[PDB]
Amino acid sequence: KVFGRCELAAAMKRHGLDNYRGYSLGNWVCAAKFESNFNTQATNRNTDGSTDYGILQINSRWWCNDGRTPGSRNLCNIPCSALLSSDITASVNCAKKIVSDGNGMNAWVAWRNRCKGTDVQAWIRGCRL
Ligand SMILES: [Cl-]
Ligand SMILES: [Cl-]
Ligand SMILES: [Cl-]
Ligand SMILES: [Cl-]
Ligand SMILES: [Cl-]
Ligand SMILES: [Cl-]
Ligand SMILES: [Cl-]
Ligand code: NA
Repeated sequence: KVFGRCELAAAMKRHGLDNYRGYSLGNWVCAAKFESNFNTQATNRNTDGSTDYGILQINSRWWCNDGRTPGSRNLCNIPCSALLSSDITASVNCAKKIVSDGNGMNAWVAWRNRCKGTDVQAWIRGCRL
């Protein structure tokens, strides 16, 4: 599924991400935009052989099981394929564990490089939330 901006903002708020660990909804929408372009089916292989999955590009090195990331963990206790669903519940639940892990949203390098410090409220501007 390819979400629209306000459609995703609404779904993220529906699943309790708005202001989770103090990160406003615009931070989450901006991270999704630059990680996946709002596409739930996005996959991208890393140089080290891990893969990032879904709307928030969650990495198999730590967070989900894809059966092909030797030495990796599965701290969200989910198959990485669950992170590609039209329903974002699994991605949200796992993202809540990642952003609690100690470095907040810096875990998402695209958030650190493209969203952090910016006018992230623009991402929810106009949305009926
Ligand atoms: Cl957009
Ligand atoms: Cl915001
Ligand atoms: Cl594996
Ligand atoms: Cl594990
Ligand atoms: Cl699995
Ligand atoms: Cl959803
Ligand atoms: Cl923080
Ligand atoms: Na893994």
